[PDB]
Amino acid sequence: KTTQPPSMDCAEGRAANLPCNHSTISGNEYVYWYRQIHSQGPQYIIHGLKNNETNEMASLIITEDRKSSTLILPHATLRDTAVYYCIVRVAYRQKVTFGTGTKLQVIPNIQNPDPAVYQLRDSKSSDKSVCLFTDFDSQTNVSQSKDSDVYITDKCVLDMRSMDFKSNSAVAWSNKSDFACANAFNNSIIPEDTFFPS
Amino acid sequence: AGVSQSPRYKVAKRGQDVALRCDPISGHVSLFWYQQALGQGPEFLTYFQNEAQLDKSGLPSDRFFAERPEGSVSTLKIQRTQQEDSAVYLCASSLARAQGASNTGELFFGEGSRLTVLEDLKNVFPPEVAVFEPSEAEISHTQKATLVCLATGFYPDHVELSWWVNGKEVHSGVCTDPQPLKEQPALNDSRYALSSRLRVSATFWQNPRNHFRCQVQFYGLSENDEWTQDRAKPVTQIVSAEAWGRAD
Amino acid sequence: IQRTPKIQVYSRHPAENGKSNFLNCYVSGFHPSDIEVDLLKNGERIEKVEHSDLSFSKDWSFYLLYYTEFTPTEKDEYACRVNHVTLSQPKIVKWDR
Amino acid sequence: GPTSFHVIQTSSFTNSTWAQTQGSGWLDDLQIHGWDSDSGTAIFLKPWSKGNFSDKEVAELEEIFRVYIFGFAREVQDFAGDFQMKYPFEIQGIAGCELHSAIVSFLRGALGGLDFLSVKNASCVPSPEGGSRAQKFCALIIQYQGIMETVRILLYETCPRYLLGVLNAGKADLQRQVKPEAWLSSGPSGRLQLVCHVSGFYPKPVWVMWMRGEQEQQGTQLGDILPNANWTWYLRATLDVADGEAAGLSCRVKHSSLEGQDIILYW
Ligand SMILES: *[C@@H]1O[C@H](CO[C@@H]2O[C@@H](C)[C@@H](O)[C@@H](O)[C@@H]2O)[C@@H](O[C@@H]2O[C@H](CO)[C@@H](O)[C@H](O)[C@H]2NC(C)=O)[C@H](O[C@@H]2O[C@@H](C)[C@@H](O)[C@@H](O)[C@@H]2O)[C@H]1NC(C)=O
Ligand SMILES: *[C@@H]1O[C@H](CO)[C@@H](O)[C@H](O)[C@H]1NC(C)=O
Ligand SMILES: [Cl-]
Ligand code: NA
Ligand code: NA
Repeated sequence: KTTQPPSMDCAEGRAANLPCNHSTISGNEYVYWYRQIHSQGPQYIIHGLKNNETNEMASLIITEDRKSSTLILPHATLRDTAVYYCIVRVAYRQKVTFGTGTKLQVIPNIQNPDPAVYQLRDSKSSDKSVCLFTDFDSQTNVSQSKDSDVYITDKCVLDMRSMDFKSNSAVAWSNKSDFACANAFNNSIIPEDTFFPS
Repeated sequence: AGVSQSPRYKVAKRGQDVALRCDPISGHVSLFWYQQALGQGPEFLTYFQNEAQLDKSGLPSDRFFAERPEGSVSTLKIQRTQQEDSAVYLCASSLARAQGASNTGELFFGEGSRLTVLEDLKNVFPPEVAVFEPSEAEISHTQKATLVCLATGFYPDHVELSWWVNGKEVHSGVCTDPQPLKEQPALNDSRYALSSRLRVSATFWQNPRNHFRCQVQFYGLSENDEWTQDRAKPVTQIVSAEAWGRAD
Repeated sequence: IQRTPKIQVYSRHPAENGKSNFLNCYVSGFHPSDIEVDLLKNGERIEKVEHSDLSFSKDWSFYLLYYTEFTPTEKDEYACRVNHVTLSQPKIVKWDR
Repeated sequence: GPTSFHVIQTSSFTNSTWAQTQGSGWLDDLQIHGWDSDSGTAIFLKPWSKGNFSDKEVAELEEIFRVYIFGFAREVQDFAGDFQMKYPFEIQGIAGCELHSAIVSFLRGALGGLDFLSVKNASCVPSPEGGSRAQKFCALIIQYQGIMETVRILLYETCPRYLLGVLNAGKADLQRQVKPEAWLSSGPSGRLQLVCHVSGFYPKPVWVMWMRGEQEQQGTQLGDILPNANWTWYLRATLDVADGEAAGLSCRVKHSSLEGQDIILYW
């Protein structure tokens, strides 16, 4: 009987306050939070039936009113992009019911973007190519294609841990000859200063 | 110490029986079965306290049956599988001990069993993998080099992409699409395409002794499954594409 | 700590030969709860002997009521044999009218 | 009639692998609930045993004891080595609420027959007899916030509401007046023991004495008020006198059910 917003955007490095509503949360009803990454099963984060808990990953605050709870992620990392589930469990009950949860989207902080569109060549073929729209800030959003034989993936962020660098990226490809590097991401609002080499 | 679910991926013909296994953590009294559909949360199916099935209210039909004879390993059996049964079956175990200090009383979940039910297995195809070498224009402008991998024409979405550098798997500088693209979004039940990127420094790509490989693990048919097509059986396999460093 | 059973045998109604009655054996001072209580007709254990659920007093010692439907007579003899850990041998308490 | 509702526990630990719990529900001396350990289901001994509570709250209560009994043995068997306990041992428990001078809730524990703990203002008060184990256990159970918070709601919120409803749901069987049956008999020990028997009275308060006309006899030896099946009581009042002394003696019985007309038996 928990209610949580279906989606939530959070800036990388900031605190993520994940709200959860439950009418009762009795003296012995618990509050458990689970995290779920793509193609994986849920993982325990924190729990608490009364006293607000502060473990090594997150912090749980139950209102003294007890009709709502909030999960605090002090500094949101990219690794924190997951579906967060708020579950209530009466002490003696074993069955755990999951709702739809909150889709937390940790927006990467791109410090020095140099948006550009580069053309990549196949290792084992002749003019089998992809177009890569990279290094744009997170405020940019990559749109799908109108053309049936033109495939465009959505934005994806990579972390070069050693160098301490994060970059946003998108790929486009097609078999048709009309397809060019300069007009692959035309259906998208790309920054006016996007670098187009030739 | 984890919960083991097998098979992790399963392609099944409509009308056939399927058996899912769950090996929980030794000593855990509680075992729970869940079903998860795309964009939804886990849904309760059945719960066990040792060998006793105390609550099985969440079972979809007459065809779903679960057992834990020795109070450890559980088996969820789906009979006459239908397309609507396609989901991720999750299994969890919990110690079921009184929660004091340091006792989380948490649910330890397995990796899950992705079940895909098809009318005909004639629609199952393995991926085709290609590696696209970095743009000289990017190397010069940024002093970084992005490799792109294209896994294409696979069905169903039962793939696991990974980048390998000099025999060792790499995670740093990698990003794979969270969901794949339909090669024909208009056509119902079309094959998929998935891309991934690996970003290294210009200097690392410009060393010719460095070997880069994109590895896609496909989960398809098994020896037990029937294949009556002239083309190669779309079995569980690894399809890969490599690339060596180019100096300049 | 340990406590020895206090056995008290008694009929529900006054003894009248050839008329259905009930014989009781109230065991009320023992510890631990483990005990063996048999109601016997001429030294032979009565098969149909019912008893109360285990209960205890404010001093934590246990009590139990043992009872059975029976027809008394002068010829027939009835007693309550109680065997416990605090007893060296089964303590047989006879029923007097 | 009854003024207190309480549930009792008796867990028997024979070996490091075996344990057996015994539980029941009581309105003072009258049992209204039982517990079937095999299925983990309560036994309602009277039609009004559920009180005014719906089958939704009665099933929830049954689950708490089902979980509590199943879990109780494994907790203490694992912590038997921690509290230096040796098999065989026996745990006892009593809890519930009682109408007083206004309802007061209570909970008591006991190991080996000796006191172990008590609850005053929702806190683990150890018992001096229990010793260091009672000190260690109360310092251990405080951490088990799930157990502590469940016993609170059960003691101070669901019990008082239950006590009132069960007293009213079955007043016909708690307030009823059962007339006793009295008869006289001769004891073994020229000298004679004059035995009086009062059987089948309800409620428990009763006046039984041997008399010389209208004069009371101080030498009467009132026995124990023994339980009589079902929900009636048994009592004997003996008198040791001379062979000639027996003449002009009577056993007088006074009880609430008798309504002025007392049982007067001569001999
Ligand atoms: C069960 O009965 C409880 C009390 O018994 C009755 O009280 C009088 C109504 C009396 O005439 C007779 O019928 C019974 O002796 C109820 O609890 C009490 O409810 C009253 C409601 O006015 C409240 O003032 C009391 O504080 C409350 N507690 C006690 C200890 O008396 C139960 O009522 C329910 O629970 C209450 C807490 C409240 O929410 C009320 O509205 C509910 O009906 C009775 N019902 C059950 C199923 O428990
Ligand atoms: C434990 O004690 C009981 C006492 O009746 C006995 O029957 C049982 O066999 C013992 N346990 C084992 C494992 O032998
Ligand atoms: Cl597998
Ligand atoms: Na352009
Ligand atoms: Na395992």
